[PDB]
Amino acid sequence: HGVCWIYYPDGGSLVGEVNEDGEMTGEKIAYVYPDERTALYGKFIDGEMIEGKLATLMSTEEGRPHFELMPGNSVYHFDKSTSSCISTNALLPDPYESERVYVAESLISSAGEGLFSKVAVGPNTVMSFYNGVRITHQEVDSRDWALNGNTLSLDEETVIDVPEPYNHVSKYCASLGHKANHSFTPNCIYDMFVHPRFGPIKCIRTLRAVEADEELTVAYGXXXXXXPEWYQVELKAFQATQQK
Ligand SMILES: C[S@@+](CC[C@H](N)C(=O)[O-])C[C@H]1O[C@@H](n2cnc3c(N)ncnc32)[C@H](O)[C@@H]1O
Ligand SMILES: CN1CCC(=C2c3ccccc3C=Cc3ccccc32)CC1
Repeated sequence: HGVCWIYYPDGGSLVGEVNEDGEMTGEKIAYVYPDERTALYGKFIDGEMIEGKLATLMSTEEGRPHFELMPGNSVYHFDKSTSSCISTNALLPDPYESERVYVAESLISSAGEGLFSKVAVGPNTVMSFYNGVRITHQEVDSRDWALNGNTLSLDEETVIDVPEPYNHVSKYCASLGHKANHSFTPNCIYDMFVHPRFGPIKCIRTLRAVEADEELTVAYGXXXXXXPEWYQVELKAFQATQQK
Protein backbone atom coordinates (compact mmCIF):
# COMPACT_ATOMS: atom_id res chain seq x y z
CA HIS A 1 0.00 0.00 0.00
CA GLY A 2 2.81 2.41 0.88
CA VAL A 3 6.42 2.20 -0.30
CA CYS A 4 7.38 -0.75 -2.50
CA TRP A 5 10.99 -1.98 -2.90
CA ILE A 6 11.83 -4.28 -5.78
CA TYR A 7 15.28 -5.86 -5.41
CA TYR A 8 17.03 -7.54 -8.34
CA PRO A 9 19.28 -10.53 -7.66
CA ASP A 10 22.27 -8.29 -8.56
CA GLY A 11 21.54 -6.14 -5.49
CA GLY A 12 20.11 -3.08 -7.23
CA SER A 13 16.54 -2.01 -6.60
CA LEU A 14 13.51 0.10 -7.58
CA VAL A 15 11.75 1.98 -4.79
CA GLY A 16 8.79 4.30 -4.45
CA GLU A 17 5.03 4.54 -4.05
CA VAL A 18 2.89 2.70 -6.57
CA ASN A 19 0.00 4.31 -8.45
CA GLU A 20 -3.70 3.38 -8.22
CA ASP A 21 -2.91 0.47 -10.59
CA GLY A 22 -0.01 -0.77 -8.44
CA GLU A 23 2.66 0.38 -10.90
CA MET A 24 5.98 2.07 -10.17
CA THR A 25 4.81 5.30 -11.82
CA GLY A 26 5.40 8.84 -10.52
CA GLU A 27 7.89 11.67 -9.99
CA LYS A 28 9.36 10.33 -6.78
CA ILE A 29 10.62 6.89 -7.80
CA ALA A 30 14.28 5.81 -7.59
CA TYR A 31 16.59 3.14 -8.89
CA VAL A 32 19.14 2.38 -6.15
CA TYR A 33 22.50 0.92 -7.14
CA PRO A 34 23.97 -2.19 -5.40
CA ASP A 35 25.81 0.04 -2.88
CA GLU A 36 22.37 0.84 -1.41
CA ARG A 37 23.45 4.51 -1.50
CA THR A 38 23.94 5.83 -5.04
CA ALA A 39 20.55 6.47 -6.63
CA LEU A 40 18.77 7.71 -9.74
CA TYR A 41 15.75 9.66 -8.50
CA GLY A 42 12.81 11.13 -10.39
CA LYS A 43 10.28 10.26 -13.07
CA PHE A 44 9.55 6.60 -13.78
CA ILE A 45 6.67 5.04 -15.70
CA ASP A 46 5.86 1.40 -14.85
CA GLY A 47 9.34 0.88 -13.41
CA GLU A 48 11.07 2.42 -16.42
CA MET A 49 13.32 5.44 -15.95
CA ILE A 50 12.18 8.53 -17.82
CA GLU A 51 14.18 11.11 -15.93
CA GLY A 52 16.47 10.02 -13.09
CA LYS A 53 18.64 12.61 -11.36
CA LEU A 54 21.72 11.54 -9.39
CA ALA A 55 20.96 11.25 -5.69
CA THR A 56 22.08 9.67 -2.45
CA LEU A 57 19.96 7.39 -0.27
CA MET A 58 20.62 9.21 3.01
CA SER A 59 18.40 7.15 5.29
CA THR A 60 15.42 4.82 5.46
CA GLU A 61 12.75 4.83 8.16
CA GLU A 62 10.21 1.97 8.19
CA GLY A 63 10.87 1.31 4.53
CA ARG A 64 10.42 4.97 3.55
CA PRO A 65 13.54 6.28 1.81
CA HIS A 66 14.98 9.75 2.22
CA PHE A 67 16.80 10.95 -0.89
CA GLU A 68 18.99 14.02 -1.41
CA LEU A 69 19.81 15.13 -4.96
CA MET A 70 23.49 15.39 -5.83
CA PRO A 71 24.84 18.76 -6.98
CA GLY A 72 24.71 19.47 -10.68
CA ASN A 73 22.58 18.39 -13.58
CA SER A 74 23.37 14.71 -14.11
CA VAL A 75 20.21 13.15 -15.62
CA TYR A 76 19.59 9.65 -17.02
CA HIS A 77 16.91 7.69 -18.86
CA PHE A 78 16.21 4.11 -19.91
CA ASP A 79 18.25 3.96 -23.10
CA LYS A 80 18.57 0.28 -24.11
CA SER A 81 20.99 -0.36 -26.97
CA THR A 82 19.96 -1.85 -30.30
CA SER A 83 21.83 -3.80 -32.98
CA SER A 84 23.56 -0.61 -34.18
CA CYS A 85 23.05 2.12 -31.59
CA ILE A 86 25.17 1.68 -28.45
CA SER A 87 23.76 4.71 -26.60
CA THR A 88 22.00 8.07 -27.09
CA ASN A 89 24.84 9.57 -25.07
CA ALA A 90 28.01 7.55 -25.50
CA LEU A 91 30.10 10.05 -23.53
CA LEU A 92 27.88 10.32 -20.45
CA PRO A 93 29.58 8.11 -17.81
CA ASP A 94 27.74 5.87 -15.33
CA PRO A 95 28.10 7.61 -11.93
CA TYR A 96 28.31 4.39 -9.83
CA GLU A 97 30.96 3.02 -12.18
CA SER A 98 32.84 6.37 -12.22
CA GLU A 99 33.44 6.10 -8.45
CA ARG A 100 34.80 2.53 -8.60
CA VAL A 101 36.86 2.00 -11.76
CA TYR A 102 39.16 3.70 -14.24
CA VAL A 103 40.88 2.81 -17.47
CA ALA A 104 44.66 2.84 -17.88
CA GLU A 105 47.44 0.86 -19.56
CA SER A 106 47.11 -2.77 -18.49
CA LEU A 107 49.88 -4.20 -16.27
CA ILE A 108 49.70 -7.29 -18.49
CA SER A 109 52.44 -6.96 -21.10
CA SER A 110 51.18 -6.10 -24.58
CA ALA A 111 47.53 -6.26 -23.53
CA GLY A 112 46.45 -2.73 -24.38
CA GLU A 113 44.29 -0.92 -21.84
CA GLY A 114 42.90 -2.46 -18.68
CA LEU A 115 40.34 -1.69 -15.98
CA PHE A 116 41.51 -0.75 -12.48
CA SER A 117 39.71 -0.28 -9.16
CA LYS A 118 39.65 3.20 -7.59
CA VAL A 119 38.80 1.67 -4.21
CA ALA A 120 39.39 -1.10 -1.71
CA VAL A 121 36.20 -3.16 -1.60
CA GLY A 122 35.13 -6.60 -0.46
CA PRO A 123 34.07 -9.76 -2.30
CA ASN A 124 31.04 -9.85 -4.61
CA THR A 125 31.13 -6.11 -5.28
CA VAL A 126 29.67 -4.79 -8.55
CA MET A 127 32.41 -2.60 -10.02
CA SER A 128 31.61 -1.96 -13.68
CA PHE A 129 28.99 -2.38 -16.41
CA TYR A 130 29.32 -4.29 -19.68
CA ASN A 131 26.87 -2.51 -22.00
CA GLY A 132 27.08 -2.67 -25.78
CA VAL A 133 25.18 -3.32 -28.99
CA ARG A 134 22.93 -6.37 -29.02
CA ILE A 135 23.54 -8.86 -31.82
CA THR A 136 22.72 -12.50 -32.59
CA HIS A 137 24.97 -15.47 -31.85
CA GLN A 138 24.86 -16.22 -35.58
CA GLU A 139 26.37 -12.89 -36.56
CA VAL A 140 29.17 -13.33 -34.00
CA ASP A 141 29.87 -16.99 -34.68
CA SER A 142 29.77 -16.48 -38.45
CA ARG A 143 32.33 -13.70 -38.64
CA ASP A 144 36.11 -13.44 -38.25
CA TRP A 145 37.20 -14.07 -34.63
CA ALA A 146 39.24 -10.85 -34.82
CA LEU A 147 36.00 -8.86 -34.79
CA ASN A 148 34.89 -10.60 -31.59
CA GLY A 149 37.37 -9.22 -29.04
CA ASN A 150 34.69 -7.27 -27.18
CA THR A 151 31.86 -9.77 -27.49
CA LEU A 152 30.17 -11.16 -24.39
CA SER A 153 27.22 -13.57 -24.48
CA LEU A 154 24.21 -12.11 -22.71
CA ASP A 155 21.70 -14.95 -22.98
CA GLU A 156 20.46 -17.69 -25.32
CA GLU A 157 19.38 -15.04 -27.84
CA THR A 158 21.80 -12.11 -27.53
CA VAL A 159 25.50 -11.23 -27.57
CA ILE A 160 26.69 -7.85 -26.34
CA ASP A 161 29.43 -6.14 -28.32
CA VAL A 162 31.49 -2.97 -28.18
CA PRO A 163 32.67 -2.62 -31.80
CA GLU A 164 35.00 0.01 -33.29
CA PRO A 165 35.13 2.89 -32.79
CA TYR A 166 33.42 2.51 -29.40
CA ASN A 167 36.34 0.40 -28.16
CA HIS A 168 38.05 3.75 -27.56
CA VAL A 169 37.22 5.67 -24.39
CA SER A 170 37.24 8.99 -26.31
CA LYS A 171 34.26 7.70 -28.31
CA TYR A 172 32.44 5.62 -25.68
CA CYS A 173 32.61 5.80 -21.89
CA ALA A 174 29.01 5.30 -20.75
CA SER A 175 30.21 1.89 -19.45
CA LEU A 176 33.72 0.33 -19.16
CA GLY A 177 33.31 -3.41 -18.61
CA HIS A 178 34.83 -4.09 -22.03
CA LYS A 179 38.16 -2.69 -20.82
CA ALA A 180 38.78 -5.56 -18.39
CA ASN A 181 41.53 -7.90 -19.56
CA HIS A 182 41.57 -11.68 -19.23
CA SER A 183 43.34 -13.81 -16.59
CA PHE A 184 43.35 -17.39 -15.28
CA THR A 185 43.66 -16.07 -11.76
CA PRO A 186 41.01 -13.35 -12.17
CA ASN A 187 39.77 -11.26 -9.29
CA CYS A 188 36.38 -10.74 -11.03
CA ILE A 189 33.57 -12.44 -12.96
CA TYR A 190 30.96 -11.34 -15.49
CA ASP A 191 27.52 -11.50 -13.90
CA MET A 192 23.93 -10.67 -14.90
CA PHE A 193 22.84 -7.08 -14.22
CA VAL A 194 19.55 -5.17 -14.66
CA HIS A 195 20.50 -1.53 -15.23
CA PRO A 196 18.00 1.38 -15.16
CA ARG A 197 19.73 3.00 -18.15
CA PHE A 198 21.20 0.10 -20.13
CA GLY A 199 18.50 -2.53 -19.45
CA PRO A 200 19.57 -6.20 -19.16
CA ILE A 201 23.33 -6.49 -19.55
CA LYS A 202 26.25 -7.96 -17.67
CA CYS A 203 28.45 -6.41 -14.98
CA ILE A 204 31.91 -7.02 -13.55
CA ARG A 205 31.73 -8.33 -9.96
CA THR A 206 34.73 -9.02 -7.69
CA LEU A 207 35.26 -12.61 -6.54
CA ARG A 208 37.14 -11.37 -3.50
CA ALA A 209 38.41 -8.18 -1.85
CA VAL A 210 40.45 -5.95 -4.12
CA GLU A 211 42.77 -3.02 -3.38
CA ALA A 212 42.82 0.54 -4.71
CA ASP A 213 44.53 0.59 -8.11
CA GLU A 214 44.47 -3.17 -8.40
CA GLU A 215 43.84 -4.25 -12.00
CA LEU A 216 40.47 -5.99 -12.51
CA THR A 217 40.52 -9.11 -14.65
CA VAL A 218 38.04 -11.80 -15.66
CA ALA A 219 38.37 -15.29 -17.17
CA TYR A 220 37.19 -14.98 -20.75
CA GLY A 221 37.26 -18.77 -21.09
CA UNK A 222 37.64 -22.45 -23.94
CA UNK A 223 38.01 -21.49 -27.62
CA UNK A 224 37.26 -18.02 -29.09
CA UNK A 225 33.97 -17.51 -30.98
CA UNK A 226 33.69 -16.91 -34.74
CA UNK A 227 35.82 -17.83 -37.76
CA PRO A 228 45.24 -16.46 -29.52
CA GLU A 229 48.79 -17.18 -28.37
CA TRP A 230 48.63 -14.85 -25.37
CA TYR A 231 45.87 -17.08 -24.04
CA GLN A 232 47.90 -20.22 -24.80
CA VAL A 233 50.97 -18.82 -23.03
CA GLU A 234 49.16 -18.00 -19.80
CA LEU A 235 47.16 -21.23 -19.98
CA LYS A 236 50.36 -23.28 -19.85
CA ALA A 237 51.94 -21.20 -17.07
CA PHE A 238 48.72 -21.49 -15.04
CA GLN A 239 48.82 -25.28 -15.54
CA ALA A 240 52.45 -25.52 -14.36
CA THR A 241 51.52 -23.91 -11.01
CA GLN A 242 49.38 -27.00 -10.29
CA GLN A 243 52.24 -29.55 -10.51
CA LYS A 244 55.85 -30.05 -9.34
C1 LIG B 1 37.47 -7.15 -23.95
S1 LIG B 1 38.96 -6.32 -24.60
C2 LIG B 1 39.84 -5.85 -23.10
C3 LIG B 1 40.34 -4.42 -23.21
C4 LIG B 1 41.42 -4.23 -24.28
N1 LIG B 1 42.74 -4.61 -23.78
C5 LIG B 1 41.46 -2.79 -24.75
O1 LIG B 1 42.51 -2.15 -24.66
O2 LIG B 1 40.46 -2.24 -25.22
C6 LIG B 1 39.83 -7.86 -25.02
C7 LIG B 1 41.13 -7.64 -25.79
O3 LIG B 1 42.16 -7.25 -24.89
C8 LIG B 1 43.34 -7.97 -25.17
N2 LIG B 1 43.63 -8.84 -24.02
C9 LIG B 1 42.74 -9.25 -23.06
N3 LIG B 1 43.38 -10.04 -22.18
C10 LIG B 1 44.68 -10.16 -22.56
C11 LIG B 1 45.77 -10.84 -22.02
N4 LIG B 1 45.64 -11.56 -20.92
N5 LIG B 1 46.99 -10.77 -22.64
C12 LIG B 1 47.13 -10.02 -23.79
N6 LIG B 1 46.06 -9.34 -24.32
C13 LIG B 1 44.85 -9.41 -23.72
C14 LIG B 1 43.09 -8.80 -26.41
O4 LIG B 1 43.48 -8.02 -27.50
C15 LIG B 1 41.59 -8.93 -26.45
O5 LIG B 1 41.11 -9.01 -27.78
C1 LIG C 1 34.49 -10.23 -22.79
N1 LIG C 1 34.68 -11.26 -23.81
C2 LIG C 1 35.92 -11.00 -24.55
C3 LIG C 1 35.96 -11.89 -25.78
C4 LIG C 1 35.83 -13.35 -25.39
C5 LIG C 1 36.54 -14.32 -26.03
C6 LIG C 1 37.50 -14.00 -27.14
C7 LIG C 1 37.05 -13.44 -28.34
C8 LIG C 1 37.92 -13.13 -29.36
C9 LIG C 1 39.27 -13.40 -29.20
C10 LIG C 1 39.73 -13.98 -28.02
C11 LIG C 1 38.85 -14.29 -26.99
C12 LIG C 1 39.42 -14.89 -25.76
C13 LIG C 1 38.85 -15.84 -25.00
C14 LIG C 1 37.52 -16.48 -25.20
C15 LIG C 1 37.40 -17.82 -24.87
C16 LIG C 1 36.18 -18.48 -25.02
C17 LIG C 1 35.07 -17.79 -25.50
C18 LIG C 1 35.20 -16.45 -25.83
C19 LIG C 1 36.41 -15.78 -25.67
C20 LIG C 1 34.84 -13.66 -24.27
C21 LIG C 1 34.83 -12.58 -23.18
